[PDB]
Amino acid sequence: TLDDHTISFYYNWYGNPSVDGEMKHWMDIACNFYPELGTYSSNDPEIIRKHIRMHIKANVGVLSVTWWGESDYGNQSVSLLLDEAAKVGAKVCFHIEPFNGRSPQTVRENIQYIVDTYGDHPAFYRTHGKPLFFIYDSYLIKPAEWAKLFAAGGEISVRNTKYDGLFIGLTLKESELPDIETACMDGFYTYFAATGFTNASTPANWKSMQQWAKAHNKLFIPSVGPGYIDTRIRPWNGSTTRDRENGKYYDDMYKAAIESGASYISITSFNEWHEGTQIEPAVSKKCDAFEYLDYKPLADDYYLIRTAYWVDEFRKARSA
Repeated sequence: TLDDHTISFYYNWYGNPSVDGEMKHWMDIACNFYPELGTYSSNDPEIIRKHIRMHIKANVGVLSVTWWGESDYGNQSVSLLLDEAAKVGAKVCFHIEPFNGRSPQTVRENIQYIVDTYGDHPAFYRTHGKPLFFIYDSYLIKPAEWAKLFAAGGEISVRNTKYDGLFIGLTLKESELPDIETACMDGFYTYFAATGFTNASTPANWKSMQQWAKAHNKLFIPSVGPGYIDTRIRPWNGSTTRDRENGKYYDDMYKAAIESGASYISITSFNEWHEGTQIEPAVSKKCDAFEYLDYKPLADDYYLIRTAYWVDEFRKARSA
């Protein structure tokens, strides 16, 4: 019971002295919550076995792994990830991030690497026969220049080739949806876990957005989160803070996603700890210079268990 239309955003940039030879991303760490798995490595099969089992518990069938271009080719954590996922039926797609000199041409090279290296893997994600890529801060590149990658006529088109797929742009506001169409992107997402951080990430606008997507034959994939806090790494950013409200925040935002009519839902995040959007189990932790936020009075794995509640509601409503 892993839903193949529910996708988590997954980060694999964690490391530690034990596995990797030094702390990575974690640095008394760089987040407001402390993980059950501790300051873990993304290159630890026993972490990755667990992360996959946690996706089992959440009923989530697709992981979207942060991807930084060339520097990430032949990355250890991705192999381990795919292999673990393949054991249980979970799937991996890629979240193409604003890496150095990202261009429609270097986005193409990255697509080719991913299909050639992972394309054949049993856990590599296809939906209606096509791989699926999430493009963060895609708006950094002009729509007209994307069309050279994503239009049928484009000069470096991937359409009609073995690198064709479903390509999903980040939208900031509703009024900019036509940029999606110019770009010849197969759809759009919203990413941000914080309600009203952007106009596209305000849940009231979602019904209108899904309507637009269907009239334009596009996929809307709203992003749902359980809360948001990044004040340990951004003391100034208190304005983007959203309280978990004992689950209520997660429930209002996921229901909004399902009522929208979207056929795909994305979750920000499984494990963006820096931003406090993770559904990954967190424990209570005190320590000298800072008391962490936790899920209390809720269980450590509440957010995984409540995601299964919502996946089900999502699957039921899709089935009608």
